[PDB]
Amino acid sequence: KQATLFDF
Amino acid sequence: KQATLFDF
Amino acid sequence: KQATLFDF
Amino acid sequence: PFEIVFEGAKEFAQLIDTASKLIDEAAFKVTEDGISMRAMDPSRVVLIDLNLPSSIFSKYEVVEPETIGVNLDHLKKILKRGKAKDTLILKKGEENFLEITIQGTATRTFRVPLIDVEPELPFTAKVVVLGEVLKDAVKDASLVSDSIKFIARENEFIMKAEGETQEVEIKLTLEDEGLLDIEVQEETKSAYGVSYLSDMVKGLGKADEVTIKFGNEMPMQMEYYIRDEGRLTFLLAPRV
Amino acid sequence: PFEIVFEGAKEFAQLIDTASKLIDEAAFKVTEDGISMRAMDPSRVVLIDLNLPSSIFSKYEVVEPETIGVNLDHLKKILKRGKAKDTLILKKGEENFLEITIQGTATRTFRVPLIDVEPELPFTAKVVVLGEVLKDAVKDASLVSDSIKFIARENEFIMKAEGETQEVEIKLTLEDEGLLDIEVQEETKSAYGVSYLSDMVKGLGKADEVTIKFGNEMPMQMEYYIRDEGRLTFLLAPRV
Amino acid sequence: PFEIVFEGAKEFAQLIDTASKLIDEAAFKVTEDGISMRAMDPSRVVLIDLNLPSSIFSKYEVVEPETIGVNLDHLKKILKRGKAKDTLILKKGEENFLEITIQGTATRTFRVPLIDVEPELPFTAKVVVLGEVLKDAVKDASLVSDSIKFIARENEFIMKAEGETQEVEIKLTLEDEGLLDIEVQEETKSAYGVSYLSDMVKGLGKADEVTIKFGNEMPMQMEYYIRDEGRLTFLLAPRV
Repeated sequence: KQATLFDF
Repeated sequence: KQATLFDF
Repeated sequence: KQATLFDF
Repeated sequence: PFEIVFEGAKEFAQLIDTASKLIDEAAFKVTEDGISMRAMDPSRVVLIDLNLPSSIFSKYEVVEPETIGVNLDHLKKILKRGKAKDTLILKKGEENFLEITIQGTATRTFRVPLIDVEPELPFTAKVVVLGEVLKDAVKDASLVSDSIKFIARENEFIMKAEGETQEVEIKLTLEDEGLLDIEVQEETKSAYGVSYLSDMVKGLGKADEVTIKFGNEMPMQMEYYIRDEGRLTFLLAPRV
Repeated sequence: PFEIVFEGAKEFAQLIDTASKLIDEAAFKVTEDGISMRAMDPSRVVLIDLNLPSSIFSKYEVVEPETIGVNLDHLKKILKRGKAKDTLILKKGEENFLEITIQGTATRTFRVPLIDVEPELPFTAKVVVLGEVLKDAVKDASLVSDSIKFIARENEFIMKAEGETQEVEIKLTLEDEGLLDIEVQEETKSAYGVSYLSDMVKGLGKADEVTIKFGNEMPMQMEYYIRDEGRLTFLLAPRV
Repeated sequence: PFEIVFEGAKEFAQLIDTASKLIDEAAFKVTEDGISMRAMDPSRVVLIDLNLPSSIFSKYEVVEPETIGVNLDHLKKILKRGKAKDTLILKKGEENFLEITIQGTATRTFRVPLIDVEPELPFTAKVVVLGEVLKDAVKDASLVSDSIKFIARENEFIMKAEGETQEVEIKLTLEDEGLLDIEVQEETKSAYGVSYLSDMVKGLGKADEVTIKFGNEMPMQMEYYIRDEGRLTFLLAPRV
C-alpha cells in the first residue's frame, strides 16, 4: 500500500 | 469599444 | 482499383 | 500572363502564412513593377497590405498585367514543404490556372485552379522594435486582458494592460536592445485588441525589425520588410 | 538461444518503427548468418522484408537458431528511450522470453514474454533517390489525390497526381541532387496508393538513399540499407 | 518588503515548474538569509522543500521579512517567457501585491494580487545520479508497473519493476557514467509509486546531478542543487 508521510 | 476601419 | 500482392 | 521567381520558398511561405492569419482569400495584382495585395479581415477591423517589388525576384516578367484570386489557406499548404533554399516559381498563362513550382532537391510543380476575389493618417509616433518584443508583449497582456494600451513619449515606448486583478507593463527605452528607434512628435496614446495583435504578430519573426506608427485613439500601422524592398503592412482599428 | 548486440539503439528502434507502420506483429528468424523478418500488412497490399546480417552486430552468437514472435508496437515502446550511442542487446535462453538490454549511461534490461506469430519480378526501371524526395512527393500528391503515378524514362523519373481540380508533378533528372542514379530498360509506368506510400516513407529518413524498382502496372519494390549490409525492403501492389 | 533579483529567469521558471507538478500553491518565506518554501502535495504523500540563499541572487534586500502566498500555476504562466539570460525581479512593498519583472530585450513587469496560503531520517543509502537516469528509469518502470523497487548495495544501485508479464531492471555501478557517487551503510531496499516519481522527475534536467537517500521501507529523499547554494528537495513516502 502507498504509505503517507504521516506514517513517518 | 472596438472601432472599425470604417470609422477612419 | 488497388490490386493485392496476391495478384502477382 | 507572367513568370515570377523568388529565391527562398520557405520565406515566401511564411509571408503568406502571416497574411492567412487575418484573411482567407485575397486578390493579388501582378504588374510590371511588382506584386501587391490588399484586403480587410472578415470583421473589418484590420487591413493587410503587401507589396513585393520586382527587384526582390531573380526573374520577373509580366507580358500583360493581371489580378488573380487566391485562397491563402490552399496556397499555404502547397508552400508548406518549400525549404529555406528552394526556388519558388509562380507562372500563369492565358488559362485560369496558377502554376506553382518549388525547385530544390527536385522540381515540384502544382497546377491550381484560380478563383476570382473581389487615406493617409497623421501618426504622431513611430518606434522600431524587435519582433520578439511584440510577440512577448502581446502574450503578456493576454494573461491579464483582451486590451492593451500603447503609450509613446520621447525615448519611451510603453504597452500596458490590466484586468480584474493583475496588470502588466512592458516598457522600452533606447538603452534596451528591443527598441531600435523612437521618433515621437508628442505624447501619443491609443489602445488595441489583444486577439487582433496576437494574429498580427503570430507569423512575426523573433528578430524581424518591426515599425509601428499610431496616433491618439487612432489606428496603428505595423509593418516589416522582406528582402529590404518588400513590405507587409497591417492597419489596425483602435479600441476607443 | 542467442545473444545479439547492435551498437546504436536509436537507429535500431527507427528500423523497427518503420516496420510497425505497416505491420503490428511479425516473426523474426534468427540464424547464424543474421536476423530476417518477413510479413504482409493486414490488407495484403504490402509485404515488408527485413534482413540484418551478423556483420552489422558487434556480437552475434546463435547456439541454436530459432523463430520468435514479436509485437512491433510493444518492442517500439521499449526501444523508445534508446539513445543514438546506446548499446542494444537481444538475448534469449531456453525459456519463452526475450531479454532486451539498452546500455549507455545505465544498463536497462527488459524481460518480455514472447508470443508465436504464424517470385522475382521483371522490374524495367530503377532509380535511387534521397528519402526527402519520396517524403515530399507523397505529401504533395496527397494534397491532390489518393493515387500517384510513377513514370520512368532515361534520365527522367516522374511522380504525378491529379484530383478533381489541382495536379502535382514531381520530376527529377540526374542534374538534381535528389536523383542519385537512374537505370531504365524502357519507358516504365505504374500507379500506387498514396496512403500506403505515406506509411512506407513515414519512418524513412531525409538523407537515406532509397532504391526503387518497378514495371508497367507492376508492384513497386522500395528498399534502403542499414549499416550498408542490412536491408529493409517494401513490396507494394499497384493500382491498376 | 523586499526586492530580490535572480539572473536567469528561465532557470527560475523551471525550478517553479518542477514544484508546480506536485503542488498548486505554496507559502514562500522571505527572510534576510534567503527564500524558502515547504509544502505537501494534496494526497499527503510527497513533501517539497525549496531553499534559495541570498548568495544566489545578484541583489537581495529584505527590510522586514515576510511570508507570501503564491499560486504556482499562475506564477508559472508569468515566468513562461523569461529567457535564459533575462533578469528576474521579485519586489514587494507594503501592499498585498507581488511585482514580478522580467528584464532582457525589454522590461516587463507584472503586478499580481497575493493570496494567503496556510524529523531527520536514518537513511542507510546514498547515490548521486544523472537526472537522465531517473527520468528514463521511471518511464521504463511505468511500461510494466505502477511500482518501482529501489535496491542499494556497495557499488550497486538498482531500480526494478515487474507487472503481470514483463519486468524491467535498471542497474548502475561506478563504471557507469550515470552513477556519480555511491555510499551505502548496508543493503537498502524500499519501493515507491511510479506516478509520484514521474511527477518528481518530470521537471528534472537530463544532466542535473541528483542525490537520493533512503532506508529499508522508508521514504526517499531526492534533491538537486540550484547555482550550487540553492536546493530543491523531495521527500516521498514508500509503498510498504
